[PDB]
Amino acid sequence: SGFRKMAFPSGKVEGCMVQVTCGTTTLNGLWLDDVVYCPRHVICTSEDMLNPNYEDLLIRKSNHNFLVQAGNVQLRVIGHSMQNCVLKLKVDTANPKTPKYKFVRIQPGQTFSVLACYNGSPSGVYQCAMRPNFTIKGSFLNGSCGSVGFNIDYDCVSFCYMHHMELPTGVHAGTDLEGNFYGPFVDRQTAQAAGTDTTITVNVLAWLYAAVINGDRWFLNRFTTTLNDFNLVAMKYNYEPLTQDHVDILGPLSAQTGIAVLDMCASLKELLQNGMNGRTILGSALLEDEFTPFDVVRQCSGVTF
Amino acid sequence: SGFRKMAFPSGKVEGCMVQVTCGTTTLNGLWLDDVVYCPRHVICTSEDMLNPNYEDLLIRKSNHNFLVQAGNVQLRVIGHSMQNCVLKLKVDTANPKTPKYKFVRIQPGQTFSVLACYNGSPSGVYQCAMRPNFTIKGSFLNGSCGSVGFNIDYDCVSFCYMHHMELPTGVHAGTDLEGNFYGPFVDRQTAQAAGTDTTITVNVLAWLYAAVINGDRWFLNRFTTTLNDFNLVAMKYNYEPLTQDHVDILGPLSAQTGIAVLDMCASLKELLQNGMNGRTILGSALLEDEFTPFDVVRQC
Ligand SMILES: O=C1[C@H](c2ccc(Cl)cc2)CCCN1c1cncc2ccccc12
Ligand SMILES: O=C1[C@H](c2ccc(Cl)cc2)CCCN1c1cncc2ccccc12
Ligand SMILES: [Cl-]
Ligand SMILES: [Cl-]
Repeated sequence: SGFRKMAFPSGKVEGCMVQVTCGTTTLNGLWLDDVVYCPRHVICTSEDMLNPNYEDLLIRKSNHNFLVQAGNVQLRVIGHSMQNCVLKLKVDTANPKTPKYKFVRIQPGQTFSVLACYNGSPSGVYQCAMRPNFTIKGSFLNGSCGSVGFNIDYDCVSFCYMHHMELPTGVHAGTDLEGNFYGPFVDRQTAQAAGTDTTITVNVLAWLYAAVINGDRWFLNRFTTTLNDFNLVAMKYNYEPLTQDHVDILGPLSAQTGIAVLDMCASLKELLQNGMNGRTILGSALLEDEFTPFDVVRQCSGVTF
Repeated sequence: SGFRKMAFPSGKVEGCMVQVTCGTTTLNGLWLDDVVYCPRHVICTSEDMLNPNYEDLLIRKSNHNFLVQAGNVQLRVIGHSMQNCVLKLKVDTANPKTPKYKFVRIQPGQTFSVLACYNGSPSGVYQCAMRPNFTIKGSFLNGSCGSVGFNIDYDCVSFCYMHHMELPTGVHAGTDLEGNFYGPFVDRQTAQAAGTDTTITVNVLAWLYAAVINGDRWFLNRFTTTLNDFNLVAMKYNYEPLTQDHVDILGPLSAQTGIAVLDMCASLKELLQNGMNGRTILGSALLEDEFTPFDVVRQC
């Protein structure tokens, strides 16, 4: 019993974090085999950030302009290249702690663990979700750039996020490990803002199933609805549309609890229109949307890595 | 910016988790140097739990009755002893991944990271607090016994909890790493029930200071309170009494934000009275009590 915001064990990722220094800027790098990946903005001064020509700024840097430190050991940079918004620093030593890994680009609604790092040292791990507006509601301070997001799929670390910036509202923006930004964000000091966000409907439904698995049923009702009627309600309350794929993905949770997906949609519909009436669900007075259906199944079944 | 329930990186602890088997029962063990620590109830059957005599049950066991598996490698048990409610299995191999560590017994209100494990393999990490009723609201299933709670301030892992059981209300009870249970709990199947739980006042105050640091002041007011009037009101909402120690511990946060502890107490009193009025504080519609003053300073 119990239901917590649970992150993946971070050990396999901790053994990859390094400190990258370029001029006066120090941020984090991900050392996988003989390559250290980090945000390309590490080469920029504050003035450069206003209108950077990254190819031009990078051609001016040599290998010895990049100081990479792994623990109390300096790594020798022997090559440098850019892939989208990520800098790849070829180092003379392969990381002996390199885990089985892949670079995966996630979709909005998908959750992941963030290993927040400062000066190449892991400080904490937390679970978050890629918002529908492509930002993450992370917890990051100055020096956190280069911190990564990941999932573990069996024995393989799937790196899905690298931290690049904080937006004016305090939310965060970054790239996948191929350097492609999530969202319409750019690595330049210019006016940028998070778009209006919506609630991840399939995740709220998954969390309601987790509450039922954990013994909370007050929100259940005799009613059912259709996908079309429910999607009308979802649109009204800034909830993401629920697709037939979401319904299929919720099938296992529906079978385990005996509550049809559209039966749970009718509970959600009632919660949106009436509130909780002074009640809580899994210790929350708000509908939680940062647990996917797979996270609920994994936590309520005890999947190990 | 941002404020998340943040756990310590678990790598240093993952390299210590092992699987311990005794007869039909399999749970987790913590392998530190040449000793594997695990709940002594691993030596029991379900029928032994009503009134077990652990000394009598343990004297019947030999080293080869304990199977310890670290990864895909079997460790040889060469000694066994009991310390309070923890079994210490001396193994023939020291854990090469043993981190710099200490055993610390924590007080209610303290927080720690839990590395939930099954069959000696880590499944997830989450942040917990030792409740005033000495239970933890964990996320644990059958097979999670032996999973540990810890803090990692400055490269040293401070192990503070080892999971032993789930109580009838779904909350959890365990011991420190010396085998002393937190709370009036025993590793025996008996009516023990969690006592009525209360809110960790000093932690709610710390979290309100985190919200002020992060730019939220809507809940502040022009009032102050005496410490005693605060406690009289606070107890009426099942909040823990705030002591002078708690006031002293909140000093750094009070200095950083410029809000005196008793002025923050006045705001808490008003929040308890009025609710949030459709507003949130650091993404929460409830007053959060699982961040200590130290956690707020560490994160903000
Ligand atoms: O956002 C930035 C800066 C920046 C500015 C513009 C562009 Cl396009 C990219 C990056 C670089 C320094 C780190 N930083 C931060 C990143 N995360 C959390 C931060 C919390 C407080 C203060 C700064 C933070
Ligand atoms: O509480 C127990 C059992 C037990 C019984 C008596 C005594 Cl004295 C100690 C331990 C042993 C099996 C594991 N178990 C559990 C521990 N954590 C979460 C559990 C979630 C669901 C089901 C069982 C759980
Ligand atoms: Cl900069
Ligand atoms: Cl048992």
